[PDB]
Amino acid sequence: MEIAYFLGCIMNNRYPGIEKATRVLFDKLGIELKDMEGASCCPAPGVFGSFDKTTWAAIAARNITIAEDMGADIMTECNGCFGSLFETNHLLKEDEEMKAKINEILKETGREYKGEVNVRHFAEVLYNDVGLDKLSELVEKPLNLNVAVHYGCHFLKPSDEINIDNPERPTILDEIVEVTGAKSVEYKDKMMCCGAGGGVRSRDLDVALDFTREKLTNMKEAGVDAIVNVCPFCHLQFDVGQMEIKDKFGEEFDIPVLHLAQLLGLAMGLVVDAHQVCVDECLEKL
Amino acid sequence: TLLQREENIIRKGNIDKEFSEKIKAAGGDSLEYCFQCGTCTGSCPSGRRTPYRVRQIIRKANVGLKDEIISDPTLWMCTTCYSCQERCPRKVKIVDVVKLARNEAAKAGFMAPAHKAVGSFVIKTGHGVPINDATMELRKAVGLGELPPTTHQFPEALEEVQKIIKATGFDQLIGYNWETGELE
Amino acid sequence: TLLQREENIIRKGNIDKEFSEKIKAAGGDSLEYCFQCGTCTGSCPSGRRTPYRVRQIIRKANVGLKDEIISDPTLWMCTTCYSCQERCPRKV
Amino acid sequence: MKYLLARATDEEIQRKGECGGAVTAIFKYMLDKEVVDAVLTLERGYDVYDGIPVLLEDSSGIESTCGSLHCAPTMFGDLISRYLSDMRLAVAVKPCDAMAIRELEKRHQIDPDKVYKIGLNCGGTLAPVSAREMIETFYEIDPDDVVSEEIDRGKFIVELRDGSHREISIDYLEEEGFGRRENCQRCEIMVPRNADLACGNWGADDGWTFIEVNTERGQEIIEGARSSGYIEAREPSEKMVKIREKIENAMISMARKFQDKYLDEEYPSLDEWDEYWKRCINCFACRDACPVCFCRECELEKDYLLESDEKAPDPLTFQGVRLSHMGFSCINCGQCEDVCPMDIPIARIYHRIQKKYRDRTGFTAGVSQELPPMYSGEKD
Amino acid sequence: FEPKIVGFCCNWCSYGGADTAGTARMQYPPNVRIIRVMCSGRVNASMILKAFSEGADGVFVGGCHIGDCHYDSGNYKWKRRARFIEDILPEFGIDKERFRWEWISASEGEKFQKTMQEFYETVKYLGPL
Amino acid sequence: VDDKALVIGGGVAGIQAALDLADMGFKTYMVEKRPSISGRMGQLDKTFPTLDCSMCILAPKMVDVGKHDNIELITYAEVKEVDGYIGNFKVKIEKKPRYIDEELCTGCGSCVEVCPIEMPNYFDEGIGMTKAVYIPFPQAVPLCATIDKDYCIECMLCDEVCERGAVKHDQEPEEIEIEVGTIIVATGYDAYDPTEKLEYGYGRHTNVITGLELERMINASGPTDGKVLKPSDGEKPKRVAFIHCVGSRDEQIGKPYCSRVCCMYIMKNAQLIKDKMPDTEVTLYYMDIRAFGKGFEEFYKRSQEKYGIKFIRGRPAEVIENPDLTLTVRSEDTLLGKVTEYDYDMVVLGVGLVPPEGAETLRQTIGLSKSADGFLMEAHPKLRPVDTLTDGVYLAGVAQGPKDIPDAVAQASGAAARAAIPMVKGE
Amino acid sequence: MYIMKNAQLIKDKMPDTEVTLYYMDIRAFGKGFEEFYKRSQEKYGIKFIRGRPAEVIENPDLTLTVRSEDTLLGKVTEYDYDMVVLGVGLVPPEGAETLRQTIGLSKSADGFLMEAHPKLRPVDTLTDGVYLAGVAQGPKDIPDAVAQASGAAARAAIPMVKGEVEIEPIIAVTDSDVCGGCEVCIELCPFGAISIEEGHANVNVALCKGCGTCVAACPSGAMDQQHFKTEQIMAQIEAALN
Amino acid sequence: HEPTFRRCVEEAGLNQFLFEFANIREHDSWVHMDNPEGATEKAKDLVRMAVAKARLLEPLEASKVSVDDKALVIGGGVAGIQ
Ligand SMILES: Cc1cc2nc3c(=O)[nH]c(=O)nc-3n(C[C@H](O)[C@H](O)[C@H](O)COP(=O)(O)OP(=O)(O)OC[C@H]3O[C@@H](n4cnc5c(N)ncnc54)[C@H](O)[C@@H]3O)c2cc1C
Ligand SMILES: Cc1cc2nc3c(=O)[nH]c(=O)nc-3n(C[C@H](O)[C@H](O)[C@H](O)COP(=O)(O)OP(=O)(O)OC[C@H]3O[C@@H](n4cnc5c(N)ncnc54)[C@H](O)[C@@H]3O)c2cc1C
Ligand code: SF4
Ligand code: SF4
Ligand code: SF4
Ligand code: SF4
Ligand code: SF4
Ligand code: SF4
Ligand code: SF4
Ligand code: SF4
Ligand code: SF4
Ligand code: SF4
Ligand code: SF4
Ligand code: SF4
Ligand code: SF4
Ligand code: FES
Repeated sequence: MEIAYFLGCIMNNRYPGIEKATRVLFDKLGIELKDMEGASCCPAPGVFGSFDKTTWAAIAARNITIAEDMGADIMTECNGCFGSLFETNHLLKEDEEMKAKINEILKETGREYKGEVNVRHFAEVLYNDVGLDKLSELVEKPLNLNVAVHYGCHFLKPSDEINIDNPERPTILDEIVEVTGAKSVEYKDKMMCCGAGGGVRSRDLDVALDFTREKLTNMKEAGVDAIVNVCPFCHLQFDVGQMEIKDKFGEEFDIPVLHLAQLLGLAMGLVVDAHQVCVDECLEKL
Repeated sequence: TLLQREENIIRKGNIDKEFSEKIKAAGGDSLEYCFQCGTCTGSCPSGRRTPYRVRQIIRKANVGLKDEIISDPTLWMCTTCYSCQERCPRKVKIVDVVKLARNEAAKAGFMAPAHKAVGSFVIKTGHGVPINDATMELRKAVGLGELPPTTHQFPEALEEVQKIIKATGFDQLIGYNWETGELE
Repeated sequence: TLLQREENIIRKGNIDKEFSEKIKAAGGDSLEYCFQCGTCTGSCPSGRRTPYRVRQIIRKANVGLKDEIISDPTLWMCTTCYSCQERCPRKV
Repeated sequence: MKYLLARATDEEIQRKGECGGAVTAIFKYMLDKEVVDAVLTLERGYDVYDGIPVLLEDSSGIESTCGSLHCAPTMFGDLISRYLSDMRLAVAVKPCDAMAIRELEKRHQIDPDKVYKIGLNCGGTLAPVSAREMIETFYEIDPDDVVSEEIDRGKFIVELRDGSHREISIDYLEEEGFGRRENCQRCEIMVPRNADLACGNWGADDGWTFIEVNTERGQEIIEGARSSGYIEAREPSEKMVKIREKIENAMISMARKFQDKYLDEEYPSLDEWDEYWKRCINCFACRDACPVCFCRECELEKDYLLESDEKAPDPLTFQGVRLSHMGFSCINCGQCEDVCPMDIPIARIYHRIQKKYRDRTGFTAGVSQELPPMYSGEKD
Repeated sequence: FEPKIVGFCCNWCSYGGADTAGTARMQYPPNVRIIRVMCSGRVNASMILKAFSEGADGVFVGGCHIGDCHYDSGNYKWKRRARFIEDILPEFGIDKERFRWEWISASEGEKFQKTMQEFYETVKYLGPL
Repeated sequence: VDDKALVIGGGVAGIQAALDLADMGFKTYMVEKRPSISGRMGQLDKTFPTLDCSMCILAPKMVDVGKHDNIELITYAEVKEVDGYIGNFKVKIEKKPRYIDEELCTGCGSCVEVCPIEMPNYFDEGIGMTKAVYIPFPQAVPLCATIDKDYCIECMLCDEVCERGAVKHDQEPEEIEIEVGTIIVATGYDAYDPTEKLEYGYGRHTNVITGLELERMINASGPTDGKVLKPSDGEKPKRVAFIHCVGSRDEQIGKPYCSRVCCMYIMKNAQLIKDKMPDTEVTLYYMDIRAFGKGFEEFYKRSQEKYGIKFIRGRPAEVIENPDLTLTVRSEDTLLGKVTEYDYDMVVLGVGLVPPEGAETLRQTIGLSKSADGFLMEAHPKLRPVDTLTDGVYLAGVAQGPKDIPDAVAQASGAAARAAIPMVKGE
Repeated sequence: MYIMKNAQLIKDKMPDTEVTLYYMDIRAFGKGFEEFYKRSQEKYGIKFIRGRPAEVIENPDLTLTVRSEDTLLGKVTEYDYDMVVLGVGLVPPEGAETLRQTIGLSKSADGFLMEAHPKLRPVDTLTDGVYLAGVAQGPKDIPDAVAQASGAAARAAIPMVKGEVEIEPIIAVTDSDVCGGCEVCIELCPFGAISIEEGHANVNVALCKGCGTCVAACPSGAMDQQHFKTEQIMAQIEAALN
Repeated sequence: HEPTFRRCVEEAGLNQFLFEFANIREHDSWVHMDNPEGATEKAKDLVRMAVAKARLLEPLEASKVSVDDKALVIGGGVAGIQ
């Protein structure tokens, strides 16, 4: 099938390995990814939603109109971008006054929002449109890895609108991980935030790094080889905040951070040089 | 001296009914029926390590204490993780109220220079996290293009983003200077 | 930074049950049955102009937060006017 | 299987079928395998403008019922409720037929267990005599030469005896007082999702029928018809399933525009309605044709309501009473206006009243499976 | 111009309200004629349309207050029918001000008197139908 | 065992008990000290949690009691002596002089029209006036006039205006002796008098009222024609405060119990005020919100959501009267942890329930034991809630302790069953 | 109340055990309940924390940390406990719906059985001859349930004492020749007096109260009310106007 | 006074439901004291309505339903036991 592909900022501007692994995986699955030419920031919900709702909604709607013109659903492999675009989409679908205001704003750009497309998440597409049996077929390398799955806040919440899985005790990402042969390890406060969302990372790096330090402490207590996430924002937090924690508190955690696409690429046959935490030991442990 | 005759008593001088009505009309009406159980504060990961108390934020929004809220720094300790909203027994849209209060604080002028920097980055390039040279080399090496199919590549997309920004008044909100391209 | 790992959470490390037992044995037995209505704080003329909060002092004495009490300067803002004690519905 | 592309395996059926003959193949399977006892369909008479209902008990010579007849604005619900009530049956239904059958089923006049609904996409029908006059006036041909008819890119198009095709923009015809029936222009429903199957050509290629399966019963029909090889199926491209959605949305938007025209802007004034009501001859053809008016004895014929003299009835005690009785369940099928010997636009007022009721209460006549809120036993 | 007004009043409250108004000697215009039913749930659109077609300039229906019905739900059905009748009536040239439906309790003599006075004034201002 | 019953009290519980006993085929006496039956339920405007009219549903029951063939109603009377035991009770009742003949009087009210003296009406709870000759309320049963001789000046104008000759200024108290098998005490309660709470200023501040007075003012048949007006100037209040647990849960006054209904009727009256005047601001000062009954929690949420009523958790410390007669409530908002001094045009005290006047006299007369809170004690708190340790005597309604109307009615029906069992057995 | 009772019983059995209650409101409304509440603190030293706990976390040693805000101290607390007891509420029993359909009763919003009138008929139902006692009607304690049971006994005995019930003949009647069996009238009877037999509506004489709602709802006029027939009301309308 | 006149007619031997009542005191005479002509015309109209209803009345008999003196209690808890 076909699906519009939204990149965001971090994945295409800081971690191209995620993009490369996703592209390779999705042609291996007979799904065509169509680029959304001219796409911009989702925009990042934390700052723009906090400063002005109209600007955030207008930019997100302009991004959605690209996929609408392409006549395909948007697919996102970022919790932040998925949250922003999903919220904008159904907010504009479920009311007309906000849609009218956003369309009046977009008129100057020559675009019109129609609400004829759906926003979908990488992991949800893999679970539903592909299936666990279809992905088990493409594992050439059973992996030997104790993995700490980080769901992220905006993958499943607010669950009243998303309806993908249970926010408290989800299983979807654990099943997708265990498809590859890696073992998902339960650790304390698994569903806790990484600390990057909501703009906190840009306003108080100490608080965000405290969030990250707490989960890294729990993760290390659980004895996990790597962290697997579905958000470039969470990826960047877990990757750069580890070095920041080392620089500030001298607290050493060396747990490589992997996107779900990269983990699926390790089984099945990564631009790890972009990662601030070396992944070489983890690969050698395989 | 511990004497402070103004910060230790609430009278009608500390209350603005217009502010609460405006918050309620903007999409946060559910705050009207919070019964102050404290589940949100117990669920908050920012309340365990900062003076941020979401329950008291909801209470102050309902009472009309506008100045006590918009000027409050702890308002910016919420990561919008939605745990409180997922656990509220009255189904209050806590995060919506938090974001509306943040919007009012920003218009009142309580914005952080780093958030202004991110906004200026979006105005300049259309990306909140613009690309740097090292990642350009990495993209070139791996097999992707030097610039992604985004506003980094298409100037017309950047012009569309900038007119949206001008239309919504975001530049005046963050005090952007188009003439010099600087945060004035 | 607003980060403070210790002042924003109460654990067993902050509690001295011996201090509570000592207070109750010396004649503060009544604090055991305060139901936190807040009449004492509303009556307090010091609480209107200082961060002194008599109800929270009674709460902390019941809980056993010795360091939170003895080191607090606001403990010395009470004039012993007895208004709170006159109006307390539990007769604390 | 929500969507399929099906076509008959019999060469005769696919040849004679409008859209690959899937519907005829389903009927032939259902009769042959005894799923149902009969099939209620249309069959052209002595020309394409003469479509008569037929009840087939066996599939022998079923291909005579193939093809679409756009000049047959028939209602089947009334026939199924008056005479065919205790039969297991399969019926071809336009969305208005399905709406009438649903309103009759929630009133226990038709048993939903016994009736199978293979609904058809409907973009509108035409009155036969009006259609012939239109073809004479605008296509400049003898109507007897027309062998087939369809509406599409905004175009009524006619196949001819010679073999060519003649095309005219339906916007022009409908602006000249011709084309689809006025109630069909206001029709808000195009796919019969209140039927078991929904067959059309809006997402199909040539020689195939695009089928949407609405119910598990539709799934059983399709499975039984494919397993025995009566129908061959494939799956639409999802590029097709989207072209269909866009077409349907455009059609519904145009229907809403026509509702705003006929029911608000061109709605007759009170004086014009007085002029119309002066004409009524109290024949009760509107009541008889209405599928929702099924009662064994009608209140309008009681001594305290019926007009005794040979003069026009008081519009209140006739029309307002029928409105209070059923106007929340009006399906805008236009039968009452079709049969009126005096050419009164009854359906306009009845549809306007139903629209007011729907806007206030949100009840959709012929779509919702429940009774109107009027008959609610709760204290809402 | 003296308008002709036909009234329907439930036995338990609205008939009792008119009786209470009479006992207190509260004066209202003589134009209304009251028909007694057990419940306002007995009234349907046929009655209102008949009254208007037989020459009534205004039609009044009086029931129990919502929650007070002597049969526990009749006034709910009547309220549904009354809203639908308000939809229907203007389609035939009858101003919906000519159709007045109210909840009157058995002790609200003053409410009945005021309702009758205002309804009479309104119908008189509207003029013959 | 005698097959006759006595029911002391003419409230909803007593009415229910009498009707249940009479429908079971037992001749029942009903003794009511007020001139008419109804109790406190007849004084309420609406009821919680449905906000449905109170008198509209009670009045049919009162008429049924007054028309029943198995019920002898004796209003304006008191039980003076009780002797004997179960099945053999000897009861001396004293009917007070009405100075009106209950048989001749039709309740037309002309005497009230002509009377030149004005006195407070007991039904209006100190905020309404009537004449020396009065009918407590239009739905009174019996619909008879009463003369208060403490105010009558003997002008004899009622004599002149009466056409039935029902006025009897020479009437004397009457002694009635009855024999019954069982007694059901249904004497209800009185509202707490908050005058002793000097800090809240009731009786001194003009614009401080109790919940019962607010119930009378809200009522469309009340002294204000259903208009809530400031006593100071007779204008509507723009800001109203409600104080919970006034006279309850307080050891400074020896009232350590919960009155069980004040939360719900406070919220009900706030909702009614908001209904009548949507622009009025209403604030409730509470410790706990006890919305425990069926639909009560939804009623609480609806008060917050639909009506926008403000809830402040904190027992007010003081009420102060400003020179302009507005009221400053000084109270700690415990959930904000800060003192607040909010100004209001009216303050309503959520007074509790106490045993009625003369409760001790009747309790000694019958010979019953009272509970710690001052109400009557049942035989066993769990399994015999309507019985007493005195055989043949049963309790119903708030006589056994504070409760709402459904609970009182259920207790009245249960007491009727328990009283019927001995009279059915006959030994 | 049962949380406080069990806390007091634990303290009686184990004087040295520490007991804490996490509450939103303390609903000690019944007779002697407020004194019970106070005695929980004065006599047994039970601790009360006002706050709805956010989470309960199991430690490796199986101790339980209750993460909850103390809203009166205004601060988050994480206290460890050897045991956590949940104050579970009351729900209708298993098979409640089956019995409710068997008898034909109606349930209230909270899922329990509905009484005829919330105020004056707490134990009766709109289904004549059926009464509710105890928690079947809604949550309550033992004395309330006992009072309701005795009241239900009285209300049930009244009809059985009488031995007969008289029904006024202003009831509704169906003409089976005109009834189409549409059944739109069935749910309009609040007393459930209408049923469907042999494809026609039948009004139970004993259950009809004579309101006339079903009569006004029937389109064809197959239902008519005795003493208030449609013909009679139409005649009255005509006479009033002509 | 409907029960009074129903009893009167039934003692006369006429079915009590063949009796109709017209309200000309509370509805006509006590509320239109200022308009004697209007009051008389309204009384005539009300009597006409009453006669119109009476012309179509039918005799009805109350029905008696026997009640069995056995009870069923579902549930054997404290409430059911009580
Ligand atoms: C009036 C009309 C309008 C239509 N409009 C649209 C449209 O706008 N868009 C769209 O996608 N499809 C429309 N259709 C359906 C279209 O013809 C499909 O191609 C076809 O229904 C798919 O099934 P088939 O060709 O396999 O059926 P066939 O094998 O041709 O069998 C069709 C069956 O429908 C029966 N039938 C039931 N009602 C009628 C009637 N009123 N006139 C004629 N036959 C009838 C026929 O007698 C026959 O048995 C319309 C059909 C009709 C009758
Ligand atoms: C302000 C307020 C509002 C309320 N609102 C509601 C509400 O909305 N809904 C609700 O359900 N409940 C409400 N209640 C509670 C409700 O009023 C009671 O539950 C109910 O009135 C109790 O009825 P009762 O018959 O037990 O007592 P009462 O109503 O007090 O009746 C007792 C009767 O006994 C008479 N009597 C007293 N002593 C004697 C004696 N010695 N001899 C003879 N007769 C005597 C009294 O005069 C009276 O007639 C409210 C209470 C208050 C105070
Ligand atoms: S959880 Fe909901 S109801 Fe409770 S304090 Fe937080 S916002 Fe209020
Ligand atoms: S969304 Fe904000 S307030 Fe709510 S739990 Fe997360 S950080 Fe706390
Ligand atoms: S007044 Fe008494 S019970 Fe209330 S908070 Fe103060 S000490 Fe506690
Ligand atoms: S004695 Fe006076 S100053 Fe001290 S706490 Fe009590 S009221 Fe406050
Ligand atoms: S009314 Fe609708 S369904 Fe019926 S023929 Fe016309 S367009 Fe088709
Ligand atoms: S009223 Fe006319 S348009 Fe409506 S359902 Fe009946 S026949 Fe069809
Ligand atoms: S007009 Fe009324 S009674 Fe007559 S058939 Fe239609 S719905 Fe039935
Ligand atoms: S079909 Fe036309 S003429 Fe005949 S009764 Fe109906 S409206 Fe009158
Ligand atoms: S005493 Fe006479 S005047 Fe007074 S109310 Fe009774 S009957 Fe009327
Ligand atoms: S005699 Fe007494 S009651 Fe009668 S009018 Fe004179 S003062 Fe009033
Ligand atoms: S019911 Fe409420 S207001 Fe009344 S005493 Fe109890 S807690 Fe206080
Ligand atoms: S009585 Fe009337 S409404 Fe009821 S089922 Fe028969 S026809 Fe239908
Ligand atoms: S008349 Fe009323 S009570 Fe009788 S069957 Fe019909 S709806 Fe039920
Ligand atoms: S009894 Fe008057 S409305 Fe039902």
